[PDB]
Amino acid sequence: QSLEESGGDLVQPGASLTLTCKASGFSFGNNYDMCWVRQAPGKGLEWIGCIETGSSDSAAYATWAKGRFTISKTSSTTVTLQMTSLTAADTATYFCARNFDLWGPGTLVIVSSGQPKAPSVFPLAPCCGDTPSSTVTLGCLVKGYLPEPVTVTWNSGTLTNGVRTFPSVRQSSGLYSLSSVVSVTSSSQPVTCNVAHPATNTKVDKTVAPSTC
Amino acid sequence: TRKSIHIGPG
Amino acid sequence: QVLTQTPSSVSTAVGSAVTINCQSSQNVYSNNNLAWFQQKPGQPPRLLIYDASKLASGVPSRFKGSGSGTQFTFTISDVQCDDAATFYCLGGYDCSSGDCAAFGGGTEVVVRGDPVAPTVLIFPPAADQVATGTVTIVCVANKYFPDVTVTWEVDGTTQTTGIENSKTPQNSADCTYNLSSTLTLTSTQYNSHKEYTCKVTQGTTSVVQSFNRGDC
Ligand SMILES: [Ca+2]
Ligand SMILES: [Ca+2]
Ligand SMILES: [Ca+2]
Repeated sequence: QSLEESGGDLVQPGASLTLTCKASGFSFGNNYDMCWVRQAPGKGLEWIGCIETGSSDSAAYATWAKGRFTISKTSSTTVTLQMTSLTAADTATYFCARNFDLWGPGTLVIVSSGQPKAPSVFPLAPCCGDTPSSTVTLGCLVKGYLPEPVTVTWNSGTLTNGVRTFPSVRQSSGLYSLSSVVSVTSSSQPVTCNVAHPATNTKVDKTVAPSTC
Repeated sequence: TRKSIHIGPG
Repeated sequence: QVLTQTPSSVSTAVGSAVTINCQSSQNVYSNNNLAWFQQKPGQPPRLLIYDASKLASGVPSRFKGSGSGTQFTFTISDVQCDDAATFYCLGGYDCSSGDCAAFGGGTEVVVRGDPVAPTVLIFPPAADQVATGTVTIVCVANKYFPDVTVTWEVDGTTQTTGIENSKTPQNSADCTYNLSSTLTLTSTQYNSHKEYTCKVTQGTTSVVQSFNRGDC
């Protein structure tokens, strides 16, 4: 039994947007309190509202949300959150939950008039002259993107251990940057980082080789 | 009628 | 309904016990509709305690809640590196006299484990970078505790601008951090200097990594 939210997107101020919470391994024909909770980047959890899927079928909202957002049960396995008149104050990750016990991984909403920009990807490798042996740490710098997020994998997700992907930072240009590095038994794998940026529909691969000489 | 929010097992 | 959570942050040792408080502007529903959550970065909240003091199924018994009415506390016994997270209280209220629910503002819990000195890596800009007009040099400090400070030097001169730092969450096994520090310059600036140095300092001991521009 699990939940998944979808519909997160970049939208302009004033827009409307509908998110969906999909149930798996159970159905809304039984009695639950299905609720939406949001979290602005770096901030705390905030309750939005709930719908009961049993008798009474009561919808209730936080005072701030009441009249601007709706929550409704749209099938035996889907609940929606409809949002209107969005502003920057509504930028957040949106979670749905069953009795505040089962939670989805969340879906990201960004409200901004900024135009998307795809990342540049550059390889990271020790200087030509760095001595042996045994291990080597390689990486990719992902630079100048907007808005968040990007996702980074290595060898299409088959390289998993020894990977550190740092949290992004919003640079002085206004654009985001992060790095991902991976430790690999030296002079072996040519490794490839796969960088995806959903807002621009782009995915870039960059193969990094240890520095020989 | 709804009294509150429900938290945890039902 | 306002649920005031204190403290906003606390640092505590592995093996200690640690306590968080939540105070409500009005009684919660039935005097006990109150729950506690743990949240790690990038993850959804996880229910730990509900009905003020009942343990959610599968949650370790070193987690304990108590209280009633408007005053509640939450205590972790035998704190572990795995506990390092942000914790939240949530109140459920009488829907007929106000809003049905309110979250407290959260408590960030930092856990102090055994000290570990960092190893350090410096990465010169890929050749493709200089063409763009700006150049970003990357320094990484691996697997360390407690916190470090980073100093950038260009031909001996300490840099005071163009620097950004990003730190990972604490390792669930040993409490360690990792850090990336980046120095950003124009290509013109980069091309007019030789030695690029990243110095990572923990207490009075530093690890220093450098390269020369024309050597890479
Ligand atoms: Ca709230
Ligand atoms: Ca309402
Ligand atoms: Ca405080």
